[PDB]
Parts: sequence; C-alpha cells; structure tokens
Amino acid sequence: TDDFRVLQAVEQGSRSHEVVPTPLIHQISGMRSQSGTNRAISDLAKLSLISKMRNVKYDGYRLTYNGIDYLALKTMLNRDTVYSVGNTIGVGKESDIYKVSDKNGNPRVMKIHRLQGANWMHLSRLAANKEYQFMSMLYSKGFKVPEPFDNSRHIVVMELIEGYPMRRLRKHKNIPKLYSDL
Amino acid sequence: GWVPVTKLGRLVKAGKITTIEEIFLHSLPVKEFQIIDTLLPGLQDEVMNIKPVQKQTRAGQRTRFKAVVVVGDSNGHVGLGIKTAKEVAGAIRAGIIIAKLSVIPIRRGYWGTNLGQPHSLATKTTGKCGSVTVRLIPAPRGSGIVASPAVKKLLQLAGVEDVYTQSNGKTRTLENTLKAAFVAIGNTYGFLTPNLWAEQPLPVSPLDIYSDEASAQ
Repeated sequence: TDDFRVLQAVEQGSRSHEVVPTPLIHQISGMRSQSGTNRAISDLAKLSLISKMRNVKYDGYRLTYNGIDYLALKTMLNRDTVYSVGNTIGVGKESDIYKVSDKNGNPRVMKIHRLQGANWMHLSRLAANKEYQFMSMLYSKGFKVPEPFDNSRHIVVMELIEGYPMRRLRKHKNIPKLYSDL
Repeated sequence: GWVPVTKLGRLVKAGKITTIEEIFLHSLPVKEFQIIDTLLPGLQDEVMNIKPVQKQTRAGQRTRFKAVVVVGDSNGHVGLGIKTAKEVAGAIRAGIIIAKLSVIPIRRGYWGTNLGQPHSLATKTTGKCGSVTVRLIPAPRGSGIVASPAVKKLLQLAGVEDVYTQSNGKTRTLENTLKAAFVAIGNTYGFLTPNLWAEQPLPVSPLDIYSDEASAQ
C-alpha cells in the first residue's frame, strides 16, 4: 500500500512542472530520510523506470515508458482488474495488444498505448480516453462490439472474444441474410 | 636568465638602482616582479586563503581556486595579491606574483619617546574597502599586535611591532578586511606631519641620469 502510494505521489509529482529534478522527488514523496527516496529512484533507474537528465547546474529525472504501468496496475488494483501479465497477440501501430488474466482467472486484453517526458505518455492517455469514449458511444448506441472494462490512464483493458477473421471463413449457409446484414 | 622588457627593468638588471627607495621616491609604476625579487631578497610571502570557487564557464561546471596571498618583509614593505586560477598551485604562484607587484612601503614610528628603533606607527591611520574599515592607533613598546590573526599576520609581515586596531563593518569577508588594512598601512606615507614640513629640492629621476643606458636598441 505504502510504496504504491508514494509511487502514486511521484506520479502526482509529474503534473506540476516539466522534467522533474531530484529534490522534488525527495520532497513530493515527503518520506523520512535519504534512504527511501534515493534507493527508490535507483530501483527506478536500474529497472529503466526513470532516467537522469543532467542539464548544466541542473539534475533532473526523465520518466520513460517503463515506470508508469505499475501505477496503472495499481490503478487497476483499485478497479478489480488484471493480476497476471503477458501473452503477445498483435503488435499494432498505436498500441501493443497482450493477453492477460485477472485474479478471477478470466483472460482479458491489455492494449498498452505508446504514441519523451510528458507528450508520449499524455498522447497515449488522450488516445486511450478517446477510444474508450468511442467504445462507450458504440455500446450506448447498441453496436455489437467488445465490452470495455477500463482505460487505466493510457492502457485499455477489455475482454477477449472467441472470433476469427473472415479471410479464413469459406462461407455460411445463410449468405443473402449475411449480405442484408452487411 | 631573465631578460627585461621595460626600461625600469633593464636599469634594475644593470645594477644602476640599489634600493626601491628610488622607485618609492619617484612614484613609479612597476610592471616586473623580478625587480621586486632582486631588490627584496629577504621578502617572505605567506598565503592567507585558498578556496575552491565553482565556475559556470560555457556549459561547464568547473572548479577554480581563489588565492589571497600576502608578501612582506620583516621590515616595512608589504604586498597584497588576490588571484583566481584553474589550479591550486597556479593560483598560489600568481597570487604571490600579484602581491610582488603591489608592494608599498610603510612609515613605522614611535609612541611617546625617541629611543632606539621605531616600533609602533607614527600616526593614526584608516583604510576602507567594502564596508570594512580598519583603524590603526599607535601603541607603547612591547604591546604586541591587537588584531585579528589575518590582519595580525599582514602586520607581522610589515615589521609593525605595536599597534591597536579597531574595525567596523562585516569583517567576515576577509579579502575586504585585508584590503582595508592594506590601504590603512599604505596611507601612513600619506599624512603630512610637522617634522616633514622642511622644504626639499626635487631630485632627478634615474630615467634621465641613466637615459643613455637602458634604452631600447
């Protein structure tokens, strides 16, 4: 709870300024000593969750794509979602699609968006929110479409559907009603 | 072997000037520290401060060193020199050099009677630099130097034996304090007393007695 809360705090220590120096991640966390903050930032940097930009007389910390999704996982720990991660079916342009599973054990779909410093993250966020609202509009109108679970700030987790594309579908018996449908 | 470039310097190299009292007598600008070194052989320097200063030079955070150095005879010839340089020892050496250039004499005098050698100063003096003001007052014989150890050391490198000091202003910044004390000990040859009311004829320079020598060929 606590380490995820402080990682949420430095997530909230991103929507203050541009590329964040070291003492702001010291003080926005508001932790006890040099230990927790510095060893946490080193655990970030060694897992490539953060990067060092040293622009003259100025240390700063550069968040890459890595050290975000944990918080989204924490954001999805809040909203009853995925527990186990990773099965590659489809690497798209503006998203990477994975097959995942919850605590309940049902497989779901994890579309991470990668569209740095703020704009890659924030445009992935705008893309995920826009696609979630379009999915909401399609399901509100009543279009048969996959049901959305959530849009964890820039990663869309939705259901899996047992389907195969029409290129490997020879025909069906009710072809003229399928034409009237399409 | 040192070659001069100035006609004062090749006078000094020619053995045509003996003491600096000609140069002090004629208000000459010195630009060769070799003159000071050849005319003050018992000139003993001492570093006052070496400090790393962090520069920001063309996107480069670097470390240079400010060296405040005092040279000074055990007689009355003092010099102050402050130098910033990239290295510690280069800052030391060039601060020594700048202190060799800015050597001024002092007029150490008596308190009360007229016995033996002059031990104290001759009058009251005052120097100012920044907000640091240093006031020098004569003292009786064997009273030591009542001064802060930087100022006390600059006075020990003068042969000043007895003096009372009082300062005012932020004497934390020691280079203003050493500059103000240096102005105070320079102004002692600057206050006209009744025993120097005697009219003196103006002597000639070494520049014209020795004009045929020491010319650029």
